[PDB]
Amino acid sequence: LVESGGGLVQPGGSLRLSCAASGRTFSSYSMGWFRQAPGKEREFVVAISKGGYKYDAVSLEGRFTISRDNAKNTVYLQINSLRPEDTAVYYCASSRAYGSSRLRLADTYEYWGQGTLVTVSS
Repeated sequence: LVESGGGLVQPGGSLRLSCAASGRTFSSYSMGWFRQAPGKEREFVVAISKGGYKYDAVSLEGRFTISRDNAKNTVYLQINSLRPEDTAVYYCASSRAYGSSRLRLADTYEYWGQGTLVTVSS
């Protein structure tokens, strides 16, 4: 898995990240985004099931949405209304698990990318 799109962005703007997977088995995985902000433990961000259904983090205020394009082996994270506290390394992960509350847990996932840094600053 390879995440892309990180950079320096102004508060209030939006940013789209993507993650591309190798191989032929992309459609067989649910995909989840997590982040590691400086000085914090890993946080679940948002996930998408094999069928395309969104699973939101229990406290991230709806600002993070997700889509997948199976023909391109790619999943997308859209962050709206960026805040300084969104500064973090963002990771995407794959799991064979079906859509359920387990998609909000890191241990459910089998493969992880190397991450992409998002910095939000005025």
